[PDB]
Amino acid sequence: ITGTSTVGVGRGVLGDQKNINTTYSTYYYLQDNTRGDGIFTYDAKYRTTLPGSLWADADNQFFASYDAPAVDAHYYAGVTYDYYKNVHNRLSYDGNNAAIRSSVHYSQGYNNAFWNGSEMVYGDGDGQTFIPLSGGIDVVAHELTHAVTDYTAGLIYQNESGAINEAISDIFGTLVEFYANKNPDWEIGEDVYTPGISGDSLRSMSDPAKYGDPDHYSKRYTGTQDNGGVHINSGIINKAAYLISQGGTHYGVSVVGIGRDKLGKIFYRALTQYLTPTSNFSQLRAAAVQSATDLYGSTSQEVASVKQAFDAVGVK
Ligand SMILES: [Ca+2]
Ligand SMILES: [Ca+2]
Ligand SMILES: [Ca+2]
Ligand SMILES: [Ca+2]
Ligand SMILES: [Zn+2]
Repeated sequence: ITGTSTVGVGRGVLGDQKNINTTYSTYYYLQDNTRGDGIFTYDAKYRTTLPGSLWADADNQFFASYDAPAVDAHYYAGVTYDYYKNVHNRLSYDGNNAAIRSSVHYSQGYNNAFWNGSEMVYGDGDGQTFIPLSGGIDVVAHELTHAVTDYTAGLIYQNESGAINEAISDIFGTLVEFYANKNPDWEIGEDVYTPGISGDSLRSMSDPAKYGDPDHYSKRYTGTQDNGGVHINSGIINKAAYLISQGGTHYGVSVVGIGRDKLGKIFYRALTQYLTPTSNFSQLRAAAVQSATDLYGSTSQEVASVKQAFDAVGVK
């Protein structure tokens, strides 16, 4: 829409109050003109037709419970755009400020959220397994990172390359959660998963086996479900990335942590300059080692820690 940029106020899924960038033109729309070519939030009104209608509101105040998922989809897309811009100097997901669009209230009782190749889509959850998925900043950033991957390495969504694609989304989803300093941790989806149980999450990067995912290459899933285990075998890479950052001893192999910041620079470089659509775990290890080498020198502690971490999860 063409109109005047302004700032509205609302409440997210978890009840927190936040300011959001809106546009006025008769109605106030969830359209943020301050980031790239814009961030646009749509109402899919419980249908599966996309994108739905750009979200329009009469008084620029978004405190209705129907508003909550839109508030957080719109706000957390902005935080994720800021992370990529300020930390990695990348303007939006294509690197040229593409507009970011999201639809919320997709379908009924839909327990998932996803990047479809053109925009983000968020279910409201069934209220038992999940609450509206845009309330999780790691989920939002995980999904928006698939758009970055799609425009850069182009990892296909199956077998080892799909598992890398998923882990790269958990890694940067976590880094965004730390960047916003929103009670950060190494778990995925803990703010929106099972409202009735405290302390769990969908997946864990620090201990993937707590939820039954593999934490070592010898435990990888070899069957056909989940497109060859893309959500399961991502645990092996997630554990490696947690060790590079935080350090630890895993299956008797000791890793000196180098921190989150360097973790993000190594993996962003590996993703945008050395990964290809069919890269496997062994090629990811080579890419991460070469990236660390480029940035810190072949005899740095950073290169040594990337090697130990892949050794610890059995990836040669
Ligand atoms: Ca209103
Ligand atoms: Ca958290
Ligand atoms: Ca988290
Ligand atoms: Ca829970
Ligand atoms: Zn994913």
